Amino acid sequence: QYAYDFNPAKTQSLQSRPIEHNKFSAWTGDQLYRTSYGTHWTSKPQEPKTHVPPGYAGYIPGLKPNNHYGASYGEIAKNCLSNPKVAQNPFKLASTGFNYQRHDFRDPSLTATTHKFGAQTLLKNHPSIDQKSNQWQSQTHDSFRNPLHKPN
Amino acid sequence: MKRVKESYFREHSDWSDINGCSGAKEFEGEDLAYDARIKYQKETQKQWIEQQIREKKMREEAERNEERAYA
Amino acid sequence: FELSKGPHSHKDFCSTFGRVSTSDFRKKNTGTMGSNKLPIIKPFKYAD
Amino acid sequence: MREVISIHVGQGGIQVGNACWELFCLEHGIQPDGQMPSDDDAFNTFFSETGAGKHVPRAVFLDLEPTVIDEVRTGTYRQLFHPEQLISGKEDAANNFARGHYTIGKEIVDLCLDRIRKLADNCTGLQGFLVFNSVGGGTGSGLGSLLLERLSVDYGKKSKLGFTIYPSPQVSTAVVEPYNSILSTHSLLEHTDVAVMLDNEAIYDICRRNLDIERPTYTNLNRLIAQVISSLTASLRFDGALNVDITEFQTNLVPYPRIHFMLSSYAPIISAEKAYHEQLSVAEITNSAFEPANMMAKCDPRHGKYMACSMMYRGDVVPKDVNASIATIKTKRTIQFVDWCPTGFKVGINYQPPTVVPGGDLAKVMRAVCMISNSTAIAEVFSRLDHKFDLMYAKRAFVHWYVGEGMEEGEFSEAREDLAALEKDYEEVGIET
Amino acid sequence: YNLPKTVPLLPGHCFPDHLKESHHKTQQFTLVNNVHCEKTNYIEEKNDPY
Amino acid sequence: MREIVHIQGGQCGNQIGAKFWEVISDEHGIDPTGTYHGDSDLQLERINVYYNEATGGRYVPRAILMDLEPGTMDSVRAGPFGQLFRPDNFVFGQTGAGNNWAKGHYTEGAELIDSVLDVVRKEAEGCDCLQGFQITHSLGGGTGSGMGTLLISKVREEYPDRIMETFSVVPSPKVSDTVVEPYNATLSVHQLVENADECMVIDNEALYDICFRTLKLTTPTYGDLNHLVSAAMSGVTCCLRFPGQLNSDLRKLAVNLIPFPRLHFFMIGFAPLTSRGSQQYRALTVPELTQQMFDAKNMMCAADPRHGRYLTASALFRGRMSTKEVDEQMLNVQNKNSSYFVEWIPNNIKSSICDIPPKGLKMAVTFVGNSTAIQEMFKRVAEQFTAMFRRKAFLHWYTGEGMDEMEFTEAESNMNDLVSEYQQYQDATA
Amino acid sequence: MREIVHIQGGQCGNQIGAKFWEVISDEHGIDPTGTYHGDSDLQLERINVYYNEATGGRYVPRAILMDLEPGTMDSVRAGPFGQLFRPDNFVFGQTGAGNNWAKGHYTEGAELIDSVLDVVRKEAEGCDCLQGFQITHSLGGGTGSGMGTLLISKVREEYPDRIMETFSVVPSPKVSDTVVEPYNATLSVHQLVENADECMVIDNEALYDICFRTLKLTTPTYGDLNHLVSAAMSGVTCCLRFPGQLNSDLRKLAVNLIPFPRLHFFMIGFAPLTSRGSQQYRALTVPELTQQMFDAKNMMCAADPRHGRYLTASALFRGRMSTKEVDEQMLNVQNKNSSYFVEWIPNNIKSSICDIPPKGLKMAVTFVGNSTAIQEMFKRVAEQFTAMFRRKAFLHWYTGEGMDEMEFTEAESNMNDLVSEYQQYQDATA
Ligand SMILES: Nc1nc2c(ncn2[C@@H]2O[C@H](COP(=O)(O)OP(=O)(O)OP(=O)(O)O)[C@@H](O)[C@H]2O)c(=O)[nH]1
Ligand SMILES: Nc1nc2c(ncn2[C@@H]2O[C@H](COP(=O)(O)OP(=O)(O)O)[C@@H](O)[C@H]2O)c(=O)[nH]1
Ligand SMILES: Nc1nc2c(ncn2[C@@H]2O[C@H](COP(=O)(O)OP(=O)(O)O)[C@@H](O)[C@H]2O)c(=O)[nH]1
Ligand SMILES: [Mg+2]
Repeated sequence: QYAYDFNPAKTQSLQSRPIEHNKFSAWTGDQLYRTSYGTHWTSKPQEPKTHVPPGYAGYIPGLKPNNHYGASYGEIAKNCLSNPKVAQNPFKLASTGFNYQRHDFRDPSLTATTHKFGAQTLLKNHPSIDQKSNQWQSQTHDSFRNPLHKPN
Repeated sequence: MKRVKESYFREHSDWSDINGCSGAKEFEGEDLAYDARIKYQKETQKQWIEQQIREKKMREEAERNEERAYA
Repeated sequence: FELSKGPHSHKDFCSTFGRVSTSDFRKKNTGTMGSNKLPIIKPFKYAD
Repeated sequence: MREVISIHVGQGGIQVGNACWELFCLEHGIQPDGQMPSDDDAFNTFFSETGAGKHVPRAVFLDLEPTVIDEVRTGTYRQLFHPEQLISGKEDAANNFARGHYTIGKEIVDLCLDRIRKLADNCTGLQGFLVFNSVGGGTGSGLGSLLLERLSVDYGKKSKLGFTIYPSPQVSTAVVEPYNSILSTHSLLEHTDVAVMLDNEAIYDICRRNLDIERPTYTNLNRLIAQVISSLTASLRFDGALNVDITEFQTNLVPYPRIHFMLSSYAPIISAEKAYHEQLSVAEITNSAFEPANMMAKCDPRHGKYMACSMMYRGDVVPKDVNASIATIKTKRTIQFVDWCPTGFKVGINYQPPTVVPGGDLAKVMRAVCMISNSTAIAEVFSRLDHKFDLMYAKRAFVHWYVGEGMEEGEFSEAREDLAALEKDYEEVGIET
Repeated sequence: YNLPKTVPLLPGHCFPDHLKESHHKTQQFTLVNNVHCEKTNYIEEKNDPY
Repeated sequence: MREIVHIQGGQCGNQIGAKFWEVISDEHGIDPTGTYHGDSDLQLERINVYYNEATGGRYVPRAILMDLEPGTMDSVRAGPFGQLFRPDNFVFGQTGAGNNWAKGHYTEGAELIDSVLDVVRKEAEGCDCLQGFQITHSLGGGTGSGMGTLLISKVREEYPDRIMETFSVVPSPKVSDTVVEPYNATLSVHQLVENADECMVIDNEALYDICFRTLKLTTPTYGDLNHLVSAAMSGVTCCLRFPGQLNSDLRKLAVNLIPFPRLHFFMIGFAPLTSRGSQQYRALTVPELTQQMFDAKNMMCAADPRHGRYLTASALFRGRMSTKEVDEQMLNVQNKNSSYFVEWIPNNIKSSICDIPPKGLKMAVTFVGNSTAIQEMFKRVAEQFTAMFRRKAFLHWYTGEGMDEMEFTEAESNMNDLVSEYQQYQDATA
Repeated sequence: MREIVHIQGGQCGNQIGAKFWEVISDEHGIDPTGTYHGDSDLQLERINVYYNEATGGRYVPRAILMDLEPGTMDSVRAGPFGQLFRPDNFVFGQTGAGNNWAKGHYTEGAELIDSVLDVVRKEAEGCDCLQGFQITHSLGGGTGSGMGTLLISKVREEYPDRIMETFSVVPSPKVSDTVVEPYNATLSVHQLVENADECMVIDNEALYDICFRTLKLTTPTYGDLNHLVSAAMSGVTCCLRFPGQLNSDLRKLAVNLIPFPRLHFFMIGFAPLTSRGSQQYRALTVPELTQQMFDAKNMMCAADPRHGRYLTASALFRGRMSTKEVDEQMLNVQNKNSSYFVEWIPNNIKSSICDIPPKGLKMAVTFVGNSTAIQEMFKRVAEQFTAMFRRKAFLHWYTGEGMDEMEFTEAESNMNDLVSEYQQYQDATA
């Protein structure tokens, strides 16, 4: 009838089977998942924190750079956590470093020492229009969030 | 602490239930419910194993999923 | 207290990563598989 | 009216108190946020009403390494505990008992005692303190010693219990832990009312043999110790036909003031794959409790005499079956009691069935037994730790790490002597008249 | 019935033949500087825009 | 459980292992890419005996290949089923052997064997509960008969409790394959006799005779010879891997087979074997199998067993048969030929049964025998050695790297003595 | 809390840091522009340990680059991740040391070191709670091996309670890159033994051997070598930055690894490392991790470990695993090799677990082993130093900046005494 064949079930080579593609993170659905808690109630990575109790210690981002004025520690933490930024890429650089030459490092005046000046103004990380009085900012009447609302 | 239950399974009796019992004729310690009681409880007890078996089996399958992904 | 062990045991000096002449060889029957000779007789107790 | 205060120090103490407090909340029906869902004063032993809704535990957490405490306050139980009773330092003692007893613990002991005062003044019928500590760790041992010595004079006759976790005979984590273990033992000998042995190897063997889990983790152990504590303490917050308290331990299990180290056992511990495929009768569970391989401490009771046994049954057990089992235990020859103890059994019975935690391993059974034995076989672990300590102390290894932190060089000598005196007392008591 | 679709190997069924067009032996195993090393055949892919 | 690791050396060992491994892979239903594709559940219960585990659920053999020249392993890697073995399991030199026992045992093997020792010892500590080692080599070559024997000795001083088996291809002079074969043969046997727990001898002349007369096929090849000996290899250990009425592992075989420690040489055979033109006339039954096993020509050794008396023998059956037929046929053959069995032991035959037959067959059987007739090979090789050593021919090659004639004298004396006590038991009476 | 600052000097140290900061930025999800891009909350919780925060939401490493010549700094600035470092942190001379220990430790380094000491003092005072300092440098070069060590001494005798860790690239003699290596290596070790809390020795030859034998990649380079060193560097402090079953910081490792004050020279190792031809075949389990960790060829030093007895060992695991397997495997490897573990300190291995593995893997192992086998490197260095110093070769060059040979004699006597007393404990018995 016929001779002897080697491969059963006609398994095609992983060599020529399709092409590689972007599921590098196939296993890292839970790679940044603690187990001190975790695996006690949940099995999926914890959502980012929004509130912290007093004396939380490690590095709430907002506080140190721009000195936050007189307000409760938890209040400041909640504000500077719920604020935007602290994430998302406008430049779209990767954390690995393979994408370093996608974006050229530019700092958006013409310095000229021929006759006068040449000091150049400061960088665009300082306030405008927001100049407003402290008694004004601190002293408003009721048009705030309700301190004790929490709908049930 | 307190002694609320005379025995684990049954509470105290209502005053109407204890009508005589001045003479040692009714003790209530004779059950008349023991065999049916154990027969009933064993069934719910097998049920606890039954549910626990699916819980453990699902946990094991979830564990195996991770190795499948990492491969 | 003793825990006498027979065939395999678990203690070794040179198990995993130990290892760092033409004149010398095995003479006649030093090998374990040779030496067709038996030990000496003991009356023995049994009954205990 | 009756309360007990929990003290947790060290990474082991924190990671076991976590499982203990999860189990307590689940048993009393308290949601993780601290309030009864959205749809009885027995909780009062462990918790206290704030008046408006939620309940705050009567416990304190201590550490010098902020990672664990930060992890707690980031977890889901963040709203449960009071924000300022989870005391965390800045620098870890780094397995050094001298650092935790003379250098850095003294700046945190004052805050801890202040919190203990602010917590104890609230209670009115204070039963006692429980303490959890890893004995083989620097900060754990040092801070445990400091708190026990401070409390012994601050409160006096109040009962204190210690659930110490001694190093295993052959497998362990650190290499310097015998020094800390011996020093802490010297400290606790004259300062704790009750000590319970909880070495890891015995629990490892129990889990491997019975749970049929080939790759267990610290969480399973913590769940087992939590279950043991709950079984011990259920007699103050549940009704029972025959009740026992904390004060009903030093009155039944302590033949002499120096002898207060006991070792525990639990039954039944069966995986749900074969859990109820046997009848789980009171006789067989109480026999498995006394079986030597079941003991929660890596010791063989067959090598010594029995001093006293306290057994707590919970569930659907009945006193007549308890006595019937006791008769068989006394009849059995493999186990023998000391000469001067005609009867050595104290029995407590409770009606609350054990509760099961989701994601757990054990099966929720109608009947369970937890056994605490004081026996003369305990000397073996002390003997082997003694050998391990003297082996290194012969050549003065690692001695500089303790001399340079303010500890006098001869402090080792009297700890060694006190261990020797402990074997003195134990082997002297163990002989017949 | 279910007859075997192919030959099952037995002491008298393999029937090897050595009549090929050309017999050449490929040098796969390489020892350099007292270190064993191999050619990476059966592992090469071709190209992609990644 | 009670798994065995495989190690092979030389061209002979490499080819034999290459054939044996594809035989085992076919038996266990493993594809050339290492992924199981079998149908029955029993094929996966005891798979850890010969195969390890990898990520992705694939299997790799626990085999080690050693050589002084990478030519043989280079040829075998490109063959079918060549992707199962691992590159770290290959160890190779760069100088060759030159068919010199001293070269392969004192100067290059001595400095090369460290790596292969590391590999095999790593595998041994990796496996859960080791059962023993099996070797495949030929004594007529340099690298094999030197380095394999040295490795045997070394692993013996390290694992004295484990079992050791060798498949030894002794040279018969009619197939004169190497002029300097007597030196290598006598030294190799001398070294082997005090270390190897079991040895089974294979003769190329016997294989040639089997292929010519039994299979009756025109053009046999070394592939066919290797496949025969590989079937013989798998037959002895089938019982350890598959269930049966009576379990029997190599330790039990040794215990029931060798009476005295200095007699651990066996001669083997396999059944059934039929030609294409004689499979339609032969019936397949236990009497046929038991008739074919004891046939003198069917034996896989040049020795003629009817010239001597069987000391002990053993049979390993495969398939579903009846202990009725097994035992009654064995008693029948032991009773009708009483002259060919030594008198001071009755029931000198061990029998074992495994219920899984080889693929494509109903019943099979493997015969292994310790009989006093193998002394013919030893006597003949001894007379060859002494005749060609009387004139000190070829001796300078061995002497040039430190060896001395006193070791030659001791080895030949040991072999002669072994012949003496091995023969004196033939005439022993009760 | 308990954060550390980075100081690096010489071209070797600069190249090490160039990849160390790269891998740390990858681990914490920081772009080349310094903006946070982390994917979970973990990459941001403890980021203050290595990174300072700046207005505008950007991050700056707390690193100090310190050197006598600007070529390597100006080259490393232009590479990827080269914009992170603050321009003020660069301190550089204009001449260089010319591989003179004298030039790099007395005449120009001491003059330049005022500014770098000022900036290090500023950085240390700015951060709230110090943990210690870590340095990377090579001992075969003048400017590094002198001026880095002078800074080591100055920093130590200001902050004796803070821990000091050093990664020293000691020069193997088989592949020598500078002919005056023994002189400045001896002069550097003499100063290092008196002030460094932990010294971790790294051998270029050992890295070369690892790159050939394990990865089996054809053309490795200094980039891959630096990346290996950086991975080993991060494996030590990973558990300081991530939560785990058992936290273990630098002070804990120091307490648990050095029995005596002068024995603080460590050999490290990283696992798993496998060739891409074998990445699909090895199965990641704790037994494989520990087997590769304790392998002799996997050590980052030319000192062969099995020439002596391990004084102490430490293992740091990264990933989520059962403490069962870690502890039982460690006990097994300790029991199976009782010959190579000193017996008067039982249970001489410490272990730690961290929950966050390196990106792209589930399990990783970092090993630090204090063993007596490292005395070979000191013996060889001393032999070369005394052979070269007996004829006063190259000696006028060091004596031409005020140095005298009595310092050479003092340093060589110090190393000789260290070797003698370090071997003293090898043969000690109970
Ligand atoms: N059963 C159990 N044992 C633990 C646990 N945590 C720590 N241990 C034991 O504690 C010993 C080390 O001490 P740790 O508790 O980890 O640390 P510490 O007590 O806080 O002391 P430091 O390390 O100096 O901070 C280990 O050998 C463990 O056996 C735990 O959660 N469960
Ligand atoms: N049965 C069998 N015998 C072989 C094979 N290859 C070689 N031989 C025999 O081995 C002898 C030569 O052995 P040799 O190659 O020198 O062994 P080596 O030195 O270890 O490589 C010859 O007599 C051959 O008959 C084989 O594949 N099968
Ligand atoms: N690992 C590693 N070693 C290096 C590198 N560059 C140089 N080396 C080693 O450093 C030694 C020479 O050091 P040298 O340049 O004199 O150091 P310097 O005096 O501080 O500039 C050589 O032996 C090299 O092996 C590198 O990029 N990586
Ligand atoms: Mg700790």
